[PDB]
Amino acid sequence: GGKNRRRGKNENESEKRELVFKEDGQEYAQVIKMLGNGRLEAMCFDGVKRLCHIRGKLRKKVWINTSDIILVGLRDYQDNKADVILKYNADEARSLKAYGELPEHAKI
Amino acid sequence: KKSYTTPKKNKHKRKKVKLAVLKYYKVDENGKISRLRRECPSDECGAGVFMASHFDRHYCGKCCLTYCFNK
RNA sequence: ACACCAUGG
RNA sequence: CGGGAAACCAAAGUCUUUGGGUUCCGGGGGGAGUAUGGUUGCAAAGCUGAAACUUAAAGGAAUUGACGGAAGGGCACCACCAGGAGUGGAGCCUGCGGCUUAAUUUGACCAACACGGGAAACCUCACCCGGCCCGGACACGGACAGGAUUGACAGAUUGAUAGCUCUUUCUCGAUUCUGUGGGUGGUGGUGCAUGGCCGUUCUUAGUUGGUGGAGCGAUUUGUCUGGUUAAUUCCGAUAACGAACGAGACUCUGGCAUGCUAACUAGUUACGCGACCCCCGAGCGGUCGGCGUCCCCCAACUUCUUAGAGGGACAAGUGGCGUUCAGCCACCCGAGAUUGAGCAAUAACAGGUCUGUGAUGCCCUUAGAUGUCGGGGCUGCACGCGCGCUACACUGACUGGCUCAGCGUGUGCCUACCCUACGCCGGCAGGCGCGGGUAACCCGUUGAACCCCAUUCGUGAUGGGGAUCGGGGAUUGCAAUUAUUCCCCAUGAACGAGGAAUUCCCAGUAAGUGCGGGUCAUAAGCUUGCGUUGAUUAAGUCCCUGCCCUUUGUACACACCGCCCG
RNA sequence: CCUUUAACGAGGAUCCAUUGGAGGGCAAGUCUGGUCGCAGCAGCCGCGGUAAUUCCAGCUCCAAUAGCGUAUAUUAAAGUU
RNA sequence: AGCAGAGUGGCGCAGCGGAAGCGUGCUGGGCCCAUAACCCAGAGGUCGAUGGAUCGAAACCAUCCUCUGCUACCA
Ligand SMILES: [Mg+2]
Ligand SMILES: [Mg+2]
Ligand SMILES: [Mg+2]
Ligand SMILES: [Mg+2]
Ligand SMILES: [Mg+2]
Ligand SMILES: [Mg+2]
Ligand SMILES: [Mg+2]
Ligand SMILES: [Mg+2]
Ligand SMILES: [Mg+2]
Ligand SMILES: [Mg+2]
Ligand SMILES: [Mg+2]
Ligand SMILES: [Mg+2]
Ligand SMILES: [Mg+2]
Ligand SMILES: [Mg+2]
Ligand SMILES: [Mg+2]
Ligand SMILES: [Mg+2]
Ligand SMILES: [Mg+2]
Ligand SMILES: [Mg+2]
Ligand SMILES: [Mg+2]
Ligand SMILES: [Mg+2]
Ligand SMILES: [Mg+2]
Ligand SMILES: [Mg+2]
Ligand SMILES: [Mg+2]
Ligand SMILES: [Mg+2]
Ligand SMILES: [Mg+2]
Ligand SMILES: [Mg+2]
Ligand SMILES: [Mg+2]
Ligand SMILES: [Mg+2]
Ligand SMILES: [Mg+2]
Ligand SMILES: [Mg+2]
Ligand SMILES: [Mg+2]
Ligand SMILES: [Mg+2]
Ligand SMILES: [Mg+2]
Ligand SMILES: [Mg+2]
Ligand SMILES: [Mg+2]
Ligand SMILES: [Mg+2]
Ligand SMILES: [Mg+2]
Ligand SMILES: [Mg+2]
Ligand SMILES: [Mg+2]
Ligand SMILES: [Mg+2]
Ligand SMILES: [Mg+2]
Ligand SMILES: [Mg+2]
Ligand SMILES: [Mg+2]
Ligand SMILES: [Mg+2]
Ligand SMILES: [Mg+2]
Ligand SMILES: [Mg+2]
Ligand SMILES: [Mg+2]
Ligand SMILES: [Mg+2]
Ligand SMILES: [Mg+2]
Ligand SMILES: [Mg+2]
Ligand SMILES: [Mg+2]
Ligand SMILES: [Mg+2]
Ligand SMILES: [Mg+2]
Ligand SMILES: [Mg+2]
Ligand SMILES: [Mg+2]
Ligand SMILES: [Mg+2]
Ligand SMILES: [Mg+2]
Ligand SMILES: [Mg+2]
Ligand SMILES: [Mg+2]
Ligand SMILES: [Mg+2]
Ligand SMILES: [Mg+2]
Ligand SMILES: [Mg+2]
Repeated sequence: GGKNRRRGKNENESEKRELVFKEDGQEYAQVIKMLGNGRLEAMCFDGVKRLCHIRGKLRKKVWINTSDIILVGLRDYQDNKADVILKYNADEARSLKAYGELPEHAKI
Repeated sequence: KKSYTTPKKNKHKRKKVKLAVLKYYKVDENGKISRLRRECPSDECGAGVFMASHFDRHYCGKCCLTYCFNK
């Protein structure tokens, strides 16, 4: 959306992108619905819904709309909470679907 | 400008086959020399360099683009 | 002797 | 007077030099005038009235900006008015998005999109797919003169005649090679780490300090009520005086000199001429004349050409309007009474550029390279957008005839190529042969196009238009397929003046028209300059979009693209 | 126990001083590695998003010192009863 | 089963014989720094089916079918 905002790091888009997979204590998820205060309802691609929080690094720099693939890092002590670490675009989401990463219950 | 991936064959160079230094002459007697391979009749060559004993071929390493005898 | 004119990564 | 944070106040004064008498009442912002108890009232409601919890500020006066669907005065065809040509609609060219792909390299979103001189066949070249190379200084250590190390013929192998690798074994000679450190290169990353340059705010009139004055201070005056100007240009007024920058002045350019300087690398005239030609005139045809980029002059000159020095315009003269000041309008004289550009301030922007640089910090890679050769791409096509070229015909198309320019460039050092006359050959593009020019000398008196004068067409998507496509011929080049460019016969699409919107422009200007430079072995629908024909409409305003100055309001200051309530 | 006393009892490597901090308030480093809005720090203002003076450590330095830090009650600062 | 009304652009509809549009939805442009509002253009039709009259119809007539409202409600 256009604005007088020529300031700030101007343009962070490219036709190249490289995949990032899961790690220790780190799962995928699908955004169930949007809440306020930067919070979010999600759903891990296997079990719990695990309400999530958009971390300080992603705030207003990479937007997250409802019903998209995301990579969240689970908390050890708590269970129902997690922090949104990365977002997966449509092509990369379908790529993960091809590599068999996500149990194909949610589609793009 | 991206990194290289694992190859299939990569190998750099031959290893300069280590033949013995010099055994191109034999004596019938001390001061009666014999020569196994012929010296090359070339003008640029100083008539002191030898030829390969390459039966079906005769190859002078100095003239590296010509003067090969086929028998 | 006065039509409409809301909002902001 | 004195007080106060100040706005302001003869009281809000007589206050750290603190005490005339007395009642009510406040203690950071919310929760909240809420819950609960009491009391009053017919009701609505009044009076009294907490706490848990929460938070680093809420708030007051004044200052400087920015903003206002606030007011006053001005201003700009990147604003309008009156108009012109249009663009948006059509075909094609070119750039950007999207899609597709091994890759379709990438920057930039008024102030991106014919912009990066970015018209890419190779190269360029950063992308994709393969293949050689080291051009890895230097230090140390290791091996090494029956010897480190180099290069290569033949068959296989490979796009390849890369000894690349493999079989085989000649040749070179301390230059290498191995290992550890360390360098080196990079059109690799970051323009939000930078220099420099450029663009833009911002084409307008704006900016700043020294001493003095006002305020506790941020700040303010100087820098202005008013008139004037294109202008913070001047006149004046004056708690300011004297100054600096920008404007102006300045430089190039266009208009004028029958005055000066002086010219076969420029000309004129004259006749010396001489010659051709025609009577075209008196005449005979001769003499006199008429045409000449036909030939000469150690003829005379500088009008036309060239280029130097000076001159010339100053609102100077005259009439109105002006506090008779600064200045404005009109007119005579005149080549002209208002040519066009270059240069340009303080402060700033996370504007663009690491892909102009042997400018550059840090990070990355560095021999299986992100430092070279062959092949493909940057041009791929359901679609969206930008700058443009050609048209929609009779104020025209076609075919002949006639007659006029100006700004330029031209033989290259590495780098190998320049501009062409004239003869011949070919329908044409083009070929062969011989000359001139390093240039006011040759192409060249630059026979340019539109325009001018006559033919054929006749309102019919037609002889308008020239897309798309078939077949053939040339040139440049190492190589033309995905047609480089050019020529010839043929095929003959949309398009009958363009919706909502929107761009540029005041006089030799808009528009029509062709010609040079840039890139260029080949090549402009681009851009940068030049001439040629040459209008309609204005002499205004602040309505729309913005800009400048003053007064005013503000809960804004990341500055209205702000803040903020349920 | 102290005091008085014999005999042993020190070379600094042990007969080895700690507790807090080094942006400001507030005395003391823009030293070097690691992390990269995470971990954490921070009474308050505030530090951390790949060149951290504040985080984790090493070195150096500052304060009081056989003591120093923290939670709470309370007094002065408070002319904020 | 019956009465009445209707059958037209994806959807609501207008259209008293000289014959296809309106309002909404859909897609693309415009306007704006940008989004909504607003402006423009485009796409999409067996006028329910079958015959007949008429010089000619989507319209008039006849038969059938399909929706909606209301009673009938019916071995
Ligand atoms: Mg608005
Ligand atoms: Mg809203
Ligand atoms: Mg809101
Ligand atoms: Mg905002
Ligand atoms: Mg009183
Ligand atoms: Mg008193
Ligand atoms: Mg209170
Ligand atoms: Mg009360
Ligand atoms: Mg009560
Ligand atoms: Mg805070
Ligand atoms: Mg205020
Ligand atoms: Mg103010
Ligand atoms: Mg006004
Ligand atoms: Mg004007
Ligand atoms: Mg107009
Ligand atoms: Mg046109
Ligand atoms: Mg072309
Ligand atoms: Mg492309
Ligand atoms: Mg501008
Ligand atoms: Mg080309
Ligand atoms: Mg190429
Ligand atoms: Mg370097
Ligand atoms: Mg470089
Ligand atoms: Mg910049
Ligand atoms: Mg810069
Ligand atoms: Mg002063
Ligand atoms: Mg003072
Ligand atoms: Mg001032
Ligand atoms: Mg004026
Ligand atoms: Mg004066
Ligand atoms: Mg002065
Ligand atoms: Mg006068
Ligand atoms: Mg005159
Ligand atoms: Mg001028
Ligand atoms: Mg300036
Ligand atoms: Mg640069
Ligand atoms: Mg750099
Ligand atoms: Mg470039
Ligand atoms: Mg090279
Ligand atoms: Mg290549
Ligand atoms: Mg291109
Ligand atoms: Mg342009
Ligand atoms: Mg034309
Ligand atoms: Mg041109
Ligand atoms: Mg040329
Ligand atoms: Mg050219
Ligand atoms: Mg260009
Ligand atoms: Mg405009
Ligand atoms: Mg002004
Ligand atoms: Mg004000
Ligand atoms: Mg504020
Ligand atoms: Mg607003
Ligand atoms: Mg809200
Ligand atoms: Mg005791
Ligand atoms: Mg310590
Ligand atoms: Mg500490
Ligand atoms: Mg430390
Ligand atoms: Mg401190
Ligand atoms: Mg200190
Ligand atoms: Mg670090
Ligand atoms: Mg550090
Ligand atoms: Mg106390």
